[PDB]
Amino acid sequence: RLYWTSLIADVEAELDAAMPIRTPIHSAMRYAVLPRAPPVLCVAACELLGAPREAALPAAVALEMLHAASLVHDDLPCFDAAPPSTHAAYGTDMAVLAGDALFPLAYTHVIAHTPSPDPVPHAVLLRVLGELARAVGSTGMAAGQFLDLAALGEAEVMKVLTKKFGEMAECSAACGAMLGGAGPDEEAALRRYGRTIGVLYQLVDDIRSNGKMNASVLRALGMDRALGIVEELKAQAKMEADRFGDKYGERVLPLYSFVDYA
Amino acid sequence: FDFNAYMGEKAAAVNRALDASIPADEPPAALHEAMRYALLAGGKRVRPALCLAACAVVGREAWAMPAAAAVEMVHTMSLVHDDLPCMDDDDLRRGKPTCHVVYGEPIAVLTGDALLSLSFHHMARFDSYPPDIDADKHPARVVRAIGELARCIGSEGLVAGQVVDLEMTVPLERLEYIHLHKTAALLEASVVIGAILGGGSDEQIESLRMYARSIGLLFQVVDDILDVTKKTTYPKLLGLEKSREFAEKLLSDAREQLSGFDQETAAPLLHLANYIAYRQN
Repeated sequence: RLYWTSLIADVEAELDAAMPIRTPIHSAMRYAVLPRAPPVLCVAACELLGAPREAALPAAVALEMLHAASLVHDDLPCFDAAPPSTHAAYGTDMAVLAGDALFPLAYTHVIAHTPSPDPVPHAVLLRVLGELARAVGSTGMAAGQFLDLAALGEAEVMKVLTKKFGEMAECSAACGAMLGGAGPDEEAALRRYGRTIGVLYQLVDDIRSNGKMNASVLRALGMDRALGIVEELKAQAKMEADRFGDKYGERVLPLYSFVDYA
Repeated sequence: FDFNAYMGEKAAAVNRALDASIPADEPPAALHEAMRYALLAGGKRVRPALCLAACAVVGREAWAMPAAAAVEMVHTMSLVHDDLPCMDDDDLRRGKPTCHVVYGEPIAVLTGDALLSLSFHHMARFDSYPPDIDADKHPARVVRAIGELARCIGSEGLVAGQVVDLEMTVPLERLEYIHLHKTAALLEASVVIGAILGGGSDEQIESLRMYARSIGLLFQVVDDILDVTKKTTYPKLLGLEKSREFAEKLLSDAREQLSGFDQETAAPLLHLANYIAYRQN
């Protein structure tokens, strides 16, 4: 529902006051997280198990910063090479340097809010920091981007979304999870949801495409299937979501249907 | 006590930890190799060394080995990107072709990005840390060690440093500001998160911080001096032995910071700072 809209507006406000103009590159960062669906999944997933949220807002903010950091790096010139750019605005020079400042910005905003004392004892915190780092690490996303540097068509070779667009919401779910006290039984359970809800939004969208950025599915293979993977990811996701009992999980579902369509 | 032997040993320890952190069997293999080609690429291993010695001077060195791996990864990311054509070029140094030479630009891009993460990853992971850790206070330490590490990397640390240089005759205040924030920042991180993972007092932590802040400048002032032997710089602005005078002061500055410690345990931090000064690289 619009609920999502509310969350997004709040995220935007904390971010602005997180990045202040002070000196120096700073001007450049703001024009990278300024100029769906990873962050919000997390707050709401976090709401589950019933945790005061101000506890998950920092995670959402860190998440958008992380998305942007590797965003800048994905439409850098030495990647796709075909058309305003966050890199061609301040120079490919500062562009690099910027995202390199955004990674530690997340982990810093995370440690600052995401109040450690009271709820969210630190071990949980390290787990969260590790999750975000892993999410953008060699294992996921960077591998996803690397895979997606052009070949493209494979039956199961074609699932780079799973690492490029998949393992970004995977943590975003798993992040929410640990924040409010999720059990391991619900650890991969909640995280299984993330992987396959990240693919959904992207996989659906590769019909019309300001976002993040080859190796698309439709071009790659029979649409009937593309259209077919959709239910297969809807159904799977729906299974994992259903695990949950003792609603409200009404909200955890609409995420699956918002995707179809904006 | 023999310092060179000590360095040789810690360098090896750090190296082994580093090899251990990156399995070359996992699938984005070129990327993992690229990370290894970068990280494992020799080097003296000084930043990990400060972190470590900072832990024993204030606790024992295996407590802070994950962070010593982390800053050496953080630092590696600070070199994989520096070698890119978009920035500094200078494709080949040591005797190694730079990382963008072997794997191209974009792999070099993702290799720094994987490391940065890996460093924060490896530091947060409790799987990384030994068992003889005071389990209680130590988790809360790792949070602030990460956040001290994080504070010195971003917009308040190195990047500010990497950028002001990229601005392009230059005044002093701004010269020392660049150095204080492209080299001195990373060293502050190392010895503080080392002191933190040692469990040291704030007095101990801060004194070690301005310790590193001075040997930070000291590091790169010498680099601006050794250049003459065999870009706006320090001997240009002040005079040559006006820069050997300045250097001589910054050392002595850092030394009386270890006044509060016992030369016993700090002998590595001392021999370290001396090495940074009279190095003939």
